[PDB]
Amino acid sequence: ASAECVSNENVEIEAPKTNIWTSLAKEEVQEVLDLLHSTYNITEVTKADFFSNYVLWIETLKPNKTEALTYLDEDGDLPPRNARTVVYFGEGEEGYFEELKVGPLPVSDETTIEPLSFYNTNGKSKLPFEVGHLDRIKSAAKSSFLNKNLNTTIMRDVLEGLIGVPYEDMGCHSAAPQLHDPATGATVDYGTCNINTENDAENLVPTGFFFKFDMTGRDVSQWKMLEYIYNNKVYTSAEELYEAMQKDDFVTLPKIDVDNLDWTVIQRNDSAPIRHLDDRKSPRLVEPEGRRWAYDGEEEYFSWMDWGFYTSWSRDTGISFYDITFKGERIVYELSLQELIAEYGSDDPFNQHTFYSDISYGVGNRFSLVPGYDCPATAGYFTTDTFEYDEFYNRTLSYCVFENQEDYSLLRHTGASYSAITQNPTLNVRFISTIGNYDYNFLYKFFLDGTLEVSVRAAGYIQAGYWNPETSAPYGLKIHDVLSGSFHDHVLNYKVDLDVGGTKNRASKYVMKDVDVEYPWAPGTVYNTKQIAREVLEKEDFNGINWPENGQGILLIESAEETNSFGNPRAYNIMPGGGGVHRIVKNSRSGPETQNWARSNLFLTKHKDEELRSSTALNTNALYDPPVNFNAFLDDESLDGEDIVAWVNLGLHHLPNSNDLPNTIFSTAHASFMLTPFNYFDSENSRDTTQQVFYTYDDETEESNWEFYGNDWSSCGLEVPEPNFEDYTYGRGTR
Amino acid sequence: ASAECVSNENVEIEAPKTNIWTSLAKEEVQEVLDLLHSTYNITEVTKADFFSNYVLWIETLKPNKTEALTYLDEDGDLPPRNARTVVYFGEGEEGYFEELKVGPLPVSDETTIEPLSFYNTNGKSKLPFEVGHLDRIKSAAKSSFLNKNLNTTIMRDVLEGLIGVPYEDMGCHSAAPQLHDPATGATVDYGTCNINTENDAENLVPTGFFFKFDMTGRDVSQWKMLEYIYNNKVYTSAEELYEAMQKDDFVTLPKIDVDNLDWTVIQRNDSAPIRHLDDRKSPRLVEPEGRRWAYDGEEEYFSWMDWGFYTSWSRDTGISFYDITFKGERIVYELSLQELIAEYGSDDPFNQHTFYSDISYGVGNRFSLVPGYDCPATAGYFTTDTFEYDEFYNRTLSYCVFENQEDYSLLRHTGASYSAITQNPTLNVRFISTIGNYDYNFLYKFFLDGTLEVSVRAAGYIQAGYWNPETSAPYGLKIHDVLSGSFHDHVLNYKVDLDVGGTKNRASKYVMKDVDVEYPWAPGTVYNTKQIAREVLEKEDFNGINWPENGQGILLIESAEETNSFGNPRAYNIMPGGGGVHRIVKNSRSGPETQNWARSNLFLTKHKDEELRSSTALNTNALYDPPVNFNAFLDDESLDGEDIVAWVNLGLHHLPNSNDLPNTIFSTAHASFMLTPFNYFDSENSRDTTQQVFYTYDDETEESNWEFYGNDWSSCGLEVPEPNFEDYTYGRGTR
Ligand SMILES: *[C@@H]1O[C@H](CO)[C@@H](O[C@@H]2O[C@H](CO)[C@@H](O)[C@H](O)[C@H]2NC(C)=O)[C@H](O)[C@H]1NC(C)=O
Ligand SMILES: *[C@@H]1O[C@H](CO)[C@@H](O[C@@H]2O[C@H](CO)[C@@H](O)[C@H](O)[C@H]2NC(C)=O)[C@H](O)[C@H]1NC(C)=O
Ligand SMILES: *[C@@H]1O[C@H](CO)[C@@H](O)[C@H](O)[C@H]1NC(C)=O
Ligand SMILES: *[C@@H]1O[C@H](CO)[C@@H](O)[C@H](O)[C@H]1NC(C)=O
Ligand SMILES: *[C@@H]1O[C@H](CO)[C@@H](O)[C@H](O)[C@H]1NC(C)=O
Ligand SMILES: *[C@@H]1O[C@H](CO)[C@@H](O)[C@H](O)[C@H]1NC(C)=O
Ligand SMILES: *[C@@H]1O[C@H](CO)[C@@H](O)[C@H](O)[C@H]1NC(C)=O
Ligand SMILES: *[C@@H]1O[C@H](CO)[C@@H](O)[C@H](O)[C@H]1NC(C)=O
Ligand SMILES: *[C@@H]1O[C@H](CO)[C@@H](O)[C@H](O)[C@H]1NC(C)=O
Ligand SMILES: *[C@@H]1O[C@H](CO)[C@@H](O)[C@H](O)[C@H]1NC(C)=O
Ligand SMILES: [Ca+2]
Ligand SMILES: [Ca+2]
Ligand SMILES: [Ca+2]
Ligand SMILES: [Ca+2]
Ligand SMILES: [Cu+2]
Ligand SMILES: [Cu+2]
Repeated sequence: ASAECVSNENVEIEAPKTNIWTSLAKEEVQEVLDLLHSTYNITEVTKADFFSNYVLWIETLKPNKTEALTYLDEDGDLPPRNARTVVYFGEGEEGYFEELKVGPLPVSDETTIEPLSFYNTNGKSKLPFEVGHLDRIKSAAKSSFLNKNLNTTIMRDVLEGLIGVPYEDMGCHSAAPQLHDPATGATVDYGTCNINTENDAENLVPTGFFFKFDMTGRDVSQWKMLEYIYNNKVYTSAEELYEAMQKDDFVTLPKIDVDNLDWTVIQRNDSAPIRHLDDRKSPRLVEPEGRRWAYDGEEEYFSWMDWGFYTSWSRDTGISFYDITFKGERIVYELSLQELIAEYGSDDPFNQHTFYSDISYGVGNRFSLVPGYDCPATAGYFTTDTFEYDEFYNRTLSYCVFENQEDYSLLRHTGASYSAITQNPTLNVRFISTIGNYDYNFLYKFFLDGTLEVSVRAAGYIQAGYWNPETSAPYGLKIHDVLSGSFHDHVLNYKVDLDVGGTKNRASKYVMKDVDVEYPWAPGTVYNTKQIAREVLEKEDFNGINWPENGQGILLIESAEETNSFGNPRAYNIMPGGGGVHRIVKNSRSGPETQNWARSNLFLTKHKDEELRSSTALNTNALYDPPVNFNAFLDDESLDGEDIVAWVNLGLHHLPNSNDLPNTIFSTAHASFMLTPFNYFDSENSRDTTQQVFYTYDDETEESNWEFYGNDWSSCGLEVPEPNFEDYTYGRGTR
Repeated sequence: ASAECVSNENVEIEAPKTNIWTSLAKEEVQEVLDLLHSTYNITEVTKADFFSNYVLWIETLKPNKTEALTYLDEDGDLPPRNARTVVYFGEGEEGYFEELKVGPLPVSDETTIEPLSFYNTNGKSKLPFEVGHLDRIKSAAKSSFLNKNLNTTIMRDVLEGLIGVPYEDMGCHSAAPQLHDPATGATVDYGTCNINTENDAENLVPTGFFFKFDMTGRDVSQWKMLEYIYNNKVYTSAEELYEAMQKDDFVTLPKIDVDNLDWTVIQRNDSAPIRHLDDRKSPRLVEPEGRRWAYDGEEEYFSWMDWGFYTSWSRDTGISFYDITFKGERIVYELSLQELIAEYGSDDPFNQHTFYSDISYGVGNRFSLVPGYDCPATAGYFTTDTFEYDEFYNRTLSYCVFENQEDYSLLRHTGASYSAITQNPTLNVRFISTIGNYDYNFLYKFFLDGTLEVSVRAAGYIQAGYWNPETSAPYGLKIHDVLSGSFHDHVLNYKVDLDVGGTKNRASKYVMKDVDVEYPWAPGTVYNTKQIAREVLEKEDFNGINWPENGQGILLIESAEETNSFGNPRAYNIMPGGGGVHRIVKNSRSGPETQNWARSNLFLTKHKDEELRSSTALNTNALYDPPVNFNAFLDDESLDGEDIVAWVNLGLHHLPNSNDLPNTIFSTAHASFMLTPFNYFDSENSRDTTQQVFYTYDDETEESNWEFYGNDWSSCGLEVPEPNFEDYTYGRGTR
């Protein structure tokens, strides 16, 4: 019956400047790859080995900050357009990966190729083979080596006898990182076997069969199996284990029931009854009058309710944000996820040697978002791209942008014959990175007042461990017949380059404490009360900062000189949400210097172009001398009136239980922090939105009045649209 | 063009049992009131004074637990229907309020009236006048007394001279609680004046003029002003202050600019430009196939996706939940907010003496919800009632129930040529209590797997303080010309009577720690790793529990006897969210024994019917001997295999800044906790929902398949309905 709601089309805009942080165009990558091929003897990755040279990566080397700001704020020149490339060189006496700068682009006679190392605290462009990237070539070699050893007549018999299925029915693989010893030069690695499945559930059927091997050097004929480990006993050869197994006293631990694996299946059971009313569609968010954010498609610049920002995408980390402005002023120069680790504790030599660096695998080289489900149907989707091993990957549905209506209002008050309520619509930018078993859901949520919330939720299949009743209990709960929910930490680092009221800032904390005082108006009477005291964080602190006990503090990044009208420094408060935790372990043999940012909740440093990133894709196996040692940034420099960067961590101490099988859920695996204005303005700045109501009641007449500021709530008809399911296809990008 | 979405009607059901916790029917109240009138000499409140007898309150006295459970679970008899009443008796030599039980009901010859005290730990049914409730009669007496003193010729002159406006233009009022001294019997109180406004913004214009009076006893002619306090100086009489003001050296502090108060106005400034695209309506939640939760209107019993529960309403606290079940098993007998405090720290004698008990004022006797804004347009609304001072109040739109679509999925995984994603619809029960200046938004959010989240958000006008540059800085920021953002704690207590796998439970924690160990598979090699250790909380601990540093623990309520299939006790995890904070102050002269639950994050006690509630509406002024001293519950009783209650706190340390003017916002003033299954089942239990997708792709054919389990996402038309605005009228209930 009702008239149709008033439709409006999506709005596109022109960015104020070009996106100087954007990924390389296909043509730029091609020119660089061509130049690499004409400069060096380059072999195609599919034909390469440890003695070839081949190209791994080619991506944008982002501009330095000062040149970026000059361009953005002072009509300066476009910064130089350069590529970072990573090439493996095996032609020489020793193999190594080298980072090289190729630029400027487009390729011309001005273009040079030079060693690139300025952002590496270790000062090196070359990463030695022994601590090299676990790339396609090294992975294939390790796989071939494991097969060579595990598929002999003897080992086939040992594996089947212990595990209960033949070798064809399991998959053997290695722990990460590898373990290189700089003192002796040896490189060893542990591994395990899991039952093969058709539903990606291998991590739920680990067999408890382990091994250790020596993979030192580029000649694989010299690699050797060192140990087989089973039921906490060590065997130095296949033969020794085989013989042990023939003895009457040999103990074989309970085997996995591979005929009953329904408990690992995620999707719906066709025999399961529907809950009452679940035969009705769940609620849907709709936009009655169309989309309320705008964008420039060519420059990936976004605008929504006085916020602006550009996005950028990398293979290592996924999305990044640059030049985030609110009401025309920059609040954050760069906001960028840097690293995510997963560090296991266990009784067994596979999980106890697991300390993943997810950027080493790649966070930005995964799968598309599923419309309607991973993001609401009203989302818009964006394509990004990467380059790896000879192929340029186009990734559609890479990230999404949507306006939510939060289910609580932004503010309200009822009094004095009126009610004033302001709605809480938010802009949301999401991407989801499924890295093997885990699914990481990243969200950036912007609010009308100038507040931004950064969050992550995790789900997917856990990396469980075999349950041995004699030894597994201190490290996990028994969650299935022979399965432990191995204990681990997830920790993520974010580079938060706040520039509050300019680049020159101070960091301070309001410390809250109870104190005994006497007041002039009650002489002699002691009162126990509470006070605040502002403390300036004067210099970089090696210990970092941990959130105060009982929440007794507020952490601010202040403008050094700008104040509001009441004399307060303009500031933003870094407010922790859930997941304000850091690593429990302090001294890991699997990460001695490779992830040193993960030991406190947050760190504050002086901004430097050479301190670009807190980890690298090349860090994980370089245990003692990684390209970036985060601790090198902490060298007691003044932060008092300086360009400051906050490196903020979110984390989870995950101890999986029944509520993680078959999968972990996103609702209770959540971490977040907010950046909220604190004396940044003279008042709270959502007041100008039209998405609010002002209700008044007239005491004489007994007449109500409703002011909706141009929003007509009358019933109207709308089409609830089918999501773009057709745009989703399985896979990690189009090559 | 698209066909219309398939509509369905709201579903109503019959509760399995009657709501034995429900508020008294009007007829029940009438019968009790009539019986009180025939038993005692009762005066009508509008004609009463300190020497009259009059009725304050009449409400349901809820059943004891064992009798309730016999009725619910074993087809036992309905528990006795009883009223708790509170009557002021002034006819004697000393005045007191007395609690009286009237029952059973309906009124018959079986009905008696008896002193009621079993839930008061002090063992008394009588509250002495000096520590009495701040009721209509006492408020009136205090108001008259203040006018009699502040409106003399001399004080009119003093007030106008110091404040800059005449007496008619300000309002003077008293700090809460009052200050009764048991040793001498004296009762005193502080107070201040605020500028009158037309928009209920008095709290933003405190004058810095203070006073102190003695209000001991029932003869107001003996009450007397003790002090006037201004600029931190004390005057013992109006004359003394008047004389000082005439001297040349008298310092008058800066006055409020009463002609420029636009900064206190909440609603939109009509001259503000609209932000880009804010002339489009913000997004709306819609239900394409109708509502998916059901209820019994007569019994206030609710059903959604295998959850069931009953609600109850009280003047003191608002909503409570009883008999919360999931998949046919009770997990929580009673979930009830118990108290909310707001405790201020200040340099001044008004704010420093402010320690509000919100249940003393009433959390459940406030205003209706505003449709569409306070709750989404798809919400259903419920009417509740209370009785106070001769009047039965019917409160429509008292609470709302709605299904949200959260903007992130419940779980997902992509791998092995499939993607499986489960949506996250939640049931939400909300009420909002606006108590003078503050607006408290309470939300109860139920998830598909059996998790429940309890949260609060706060907004409204802060109780600010006059800014004296000489003394105010340790207690607040200067947020307007003569205004301080007075530091305060908000703390809320919730009674969480979990009964996990029966009433007989244990409480435990998994403690997480780093440890150095050696493993059998690598003799002599030390590893720094991490472990969990389960510790049973054997006995009640006076210190309560504070959440562990760096989050290194999981707190569980376990069934004492029931386990899942893998030997683990069935449990629920009490998971803190934001706002896991308790009072900073330890020893307040304004709450010595009245709020003893607020000093730690959580307490575990043995369930007792006599330990019904952790505070009472009668606690606030009874500083040393309140009806309930929570510490009485903590007497070292075993909890090892007992009915346990968790008293869980949520809080905020609020240091208002610019982002709180003109009002605090709900987005960043948030606290929550969750109750989540932990080995409660053998697996995660959302898997039977139909609100999920299973996408598969075949690598041979390149064909995709989408399984939506009966949910048709094809575009369809619906009407976006106008909220029931017509049901909203201003006011605190219909009398
Ligand atoms: C961005 O800044 C970095 C750090 O200042 C520059 O790094 C220098 O690079 C040159 C050659 O490229 C080296 O000789 C210097 O030793 C580097 N300095 C440091 C501190 O390591 C880098 O060149 C800058 N990038 C651009 C595009 O100008
Ligand atoms: C609910 O249980 C309480 C606690 O057992 C009962 O309180 C007893 O009440 C009687 C008289 O009412 C007193 O003699 C006892 O001393 C009380 N016991 C305690 C421990 O205080 C209360 O009566 C019960 N309520 C109902 C409706 O039966
Ligand atoms: C280029 O490298 C390949 C791979 O090792 C090698 O076979 C070949 O000898 C090299 N060719 C030249 C020009 O040296
Ligand atoms: C393993 O050995 C078996 C039997 O000897 C053989 O059939 C199979 O091809 C081998 N597998 C691999 C991957 O080499
Ligand atoms: C479906 O449910 C039935 C009944 O419990 C069970 O036997 C079977 O294992 C389930 N199948 C799957 C794939 O979960
Ligand atoms: C990548 O996808 C985008 C948008 O889906 C498209 O416009 C662009 O042409 C694609 N690039 C290539 C090289 O196919
Ligand atoms: C009834 O109470 C009123 C008010 O206190 C009082 O005036 C009157 O004396 C009372 N009647 C009796 C019999 O005490
Ligand atoms: C205060 O006194 C003034 C003048 O003496 C009078 O006009 C006014 O009504 C009084 N206010 C009250 C509340 O009695
Ligand atoms: C409305 O905006 C104008 C222009 O900035 C300002 O002068 C005035 O104070 C505002 N009024 C209110 C009620 O906020
Ligand atoms: C209270 O309000 C409800 C719903 O509006 C109504 O059904 C009921 O009759 C009212 N009760 C009284 C006593 O008016
Ligand atoms: Ca900065
Ligand atoms: Ca430094
Ligand atoms: Ca219990
Ligand atoms: Ca006890
Ligand atoms: Cu995990
Ligand atoms: Cu507050």
